[PDB]
Amino acid sequence: MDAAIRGNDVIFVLKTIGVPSACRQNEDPRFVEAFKCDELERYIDNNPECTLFESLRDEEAYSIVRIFMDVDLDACLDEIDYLTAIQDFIIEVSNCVARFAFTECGAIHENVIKSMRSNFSLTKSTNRDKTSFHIIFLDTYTTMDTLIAMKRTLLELSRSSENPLTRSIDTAVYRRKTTLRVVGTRKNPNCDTIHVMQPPHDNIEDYLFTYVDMNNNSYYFSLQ
Ligand SMILES: [Mg+2]
Ligand SMILES: [Mg+2]
Repeated sequence: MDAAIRGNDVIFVLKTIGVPSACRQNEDPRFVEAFKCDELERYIDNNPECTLFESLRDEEAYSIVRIFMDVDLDACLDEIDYLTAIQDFIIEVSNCVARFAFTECGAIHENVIKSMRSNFSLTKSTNRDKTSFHIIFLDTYTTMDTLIAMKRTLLELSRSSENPLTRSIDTAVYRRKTTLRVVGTRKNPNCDTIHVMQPPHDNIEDYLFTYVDMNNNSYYFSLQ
């Protein structure tokens, strides 16, 4: 933990793709709402058609986030290839982030490796025609500007890798005002596929990239 780094338990969600700036700013409940996690879980239960997108509420004021990736393989994998690819993916992505943190962020390389590999949540999209998931490194924190600075590094990783999952990292998600679709909710009123939670993580806070509650196991770094 660190005095200079405070947490966040207020989750800001957009209720559709492409919300105006004016509607985010005025927080029109038709388009956006801030929730505690228990409120968010209840809202999802009570709104079975919802399409929810987590976003930083005021990233000029506060932009601490968990490292996350949106993996977009528009192809099907054999089950065993997928399991092997996930494990190799974790190694490749953690090595890549740890090197960037070490050289660009004054970070402790082994703490990035350990925090990333030891605890992460995985979703699985129900679309069986592809291999889509979101990953949250629950205990590895940074700033959104650091993720933006790391965008080309991840792009180059996705180009050099032989791993089909690493190759499918969607680096366009690292940008200002970005969104991550909330697990269990739909993308749009016309597509009914969802991401489901995966063991061993079954609480919604484990699937949110703006939920920040560090403990001494947590590790934080940012651009130096
Ligand atoms: Mg995706
Ligand atoms: Mg994507």
